Amino acid sequence: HMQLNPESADLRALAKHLYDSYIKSFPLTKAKARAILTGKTTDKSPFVIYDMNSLMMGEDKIKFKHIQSKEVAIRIFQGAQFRSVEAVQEITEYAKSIPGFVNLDLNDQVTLLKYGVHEIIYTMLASLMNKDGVLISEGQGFMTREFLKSLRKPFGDFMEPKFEFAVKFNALELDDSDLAIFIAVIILSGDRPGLLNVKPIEDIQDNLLQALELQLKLNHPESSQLFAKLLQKMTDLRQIVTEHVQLLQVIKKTETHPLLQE
Amino acid sequence: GLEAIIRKALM
Ligand SMILES: O=C(NCc1ccccc1)c1cc(Cl)c(Cl)c(C(=O)Nc2ccccc2)c1
Repeated sequence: HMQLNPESADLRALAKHLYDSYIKSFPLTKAKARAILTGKTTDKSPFVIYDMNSLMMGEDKIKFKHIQSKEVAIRIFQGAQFRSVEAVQEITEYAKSIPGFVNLDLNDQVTLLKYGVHEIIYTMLASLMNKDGVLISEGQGFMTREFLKSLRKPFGDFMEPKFEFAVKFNALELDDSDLAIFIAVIILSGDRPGLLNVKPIEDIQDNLLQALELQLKLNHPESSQLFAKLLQKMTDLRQIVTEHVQLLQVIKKTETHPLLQE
Repeated sequence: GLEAIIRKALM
């Protein structure tokens, strides 16, 4: 049976430390995202882009964090790629707070993040999504799934696999406490190619996996095998990163950010 | 490009 012992309370404090660090590193949390999407907040209501006219109005009235193609589909995709750059910085800052992580060979630290950030971005996009669309511009905007889908090939299909993932992932009803540990388990994957010292990465992952399992048992009385289900999702995420990477080939060879410039 | 961002973000 489960007991509240020194080992369990260490795993609870590890879970609490990752939660705290998660709140620090990602401004817009799932709790906040959900309050916006369900109209259960006093915060300013996001501008809905649902067609070409509301996008035109939206570009003006949703002031973005950077900024020029005549083509709407390309300008949307660009904003997405810029926000993904920002997301890498946030996820790296989070990685530094995982006990043992900054103690790994810097080269191994770079490899874990290099392969992980795309899996963590799709995880965190789900937090921002419902069946109708995705919160953008840290929640100033909402862009509908069908408006994204109406964009000319090959841009019309860029977000569809994220929405597919998100419909099934959000049905698990994870909260920010669950996701903080989930995201830390993904970063510490000992099977990324080109790692020097695997064993020290698996030792931290083993501790994170124990913490995740305890988190999901305490937090989710309704699904006794959520732990198993959540590991099956890490298996999925690989595939959607595969589809994303092969689509970034088509785009780059078929069509034409300030921190890359410096 | 990614490595570069991660590396400076790490230091
Ligand atoms: O700001 C955008 N695009 C520019 C634009 C939007 C409207 C009109 C004209 C330009 C944009 C678009 C889309 Cl589909 C998305 Cl998913 C995103 C994003 O927040 N992506 C995102 C969010 C959190 C973590 C990782 C990644 C950002």
